[PDB]
Amino acid sequence: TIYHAKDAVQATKPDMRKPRLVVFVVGETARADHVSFNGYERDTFPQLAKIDGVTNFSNVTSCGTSTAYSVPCMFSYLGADEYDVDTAKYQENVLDTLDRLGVSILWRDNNSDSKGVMDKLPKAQFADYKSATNNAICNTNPYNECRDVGMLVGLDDFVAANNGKDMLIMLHQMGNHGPAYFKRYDEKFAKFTPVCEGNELAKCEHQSLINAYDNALLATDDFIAQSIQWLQTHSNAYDVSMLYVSDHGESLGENGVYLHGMPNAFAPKEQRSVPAFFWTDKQTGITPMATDTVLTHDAITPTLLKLFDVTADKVKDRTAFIR
Ligand SMILES: [Au+]
Repeated sequence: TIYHAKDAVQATKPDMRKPRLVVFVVGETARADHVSFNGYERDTFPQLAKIDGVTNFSNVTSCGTSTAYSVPCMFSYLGADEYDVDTAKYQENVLDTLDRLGVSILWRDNNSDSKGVMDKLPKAQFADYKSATNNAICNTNPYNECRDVGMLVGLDDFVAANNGKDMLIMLHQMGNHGPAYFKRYDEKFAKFTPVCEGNELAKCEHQSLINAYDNALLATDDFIAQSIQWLQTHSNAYDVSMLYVSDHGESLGENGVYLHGMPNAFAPKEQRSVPAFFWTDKQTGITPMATDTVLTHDAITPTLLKLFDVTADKVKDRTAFIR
């Protein structure tokens, strides 16, 4: 294990002040420019629009163009310039630090796995919500595809079992995964029709392909808002905040390019400009950076430390999503 944060101290503790409860949604395939807040032609986020104290960040570049590449980078101390995917698995990452500091770290996954981020942590601190042995909300579509809202079912137990600790809950959603965008949302979220239902994106009508993708954003909107909504039911006991960042974006036909994963060298901006949202309770004292701050995945690790009153030298100079 290669540490970078052995100096990390937590300056105030949950026995001498309100314990902190944060949800970090790790998003999937979402594009900054199909967010309404960023100027999109469609209301892709009606519910987030209704919630007080949410910051939309109009300028976020992802560490890379794939799940296996950006998710480790998202939790790394090295930053996108010194980051190396291939040894990432055995660096100390920010969840290692907070867990060492006694913050209770949970990872629920309706996507794949943590792409190595949870590896040094006890198996039990990770749960597979793609399967119905965990996800109560799989039966809501003709595909039986388990849903991200399911990852909220039961979080109250756990908060029960961790009563009086600091908690960082990572929800790794299926989000906007392709090719089969149409499969990602329940019929309630089918605002835009007709829709691509083919596996050969390209042979589809661009508009129909745009349409499935935006329906899949509406569901993500419903998940994120339900995520804040669950936090709110704990605001008088815990300092609650919610961080959402996508791992990468998506090419939807631009220059005959689709899906993602193109090497950062020659990658279209579509695969790298990602949305980021931050919500907090007014009682917490947290303050967001300006909406328009030019930010990258490198802001996540310092945000996570600041959320828990934890300083660490390798990122004391790093711009976070919050002051
Ligand atoms: Au991804």
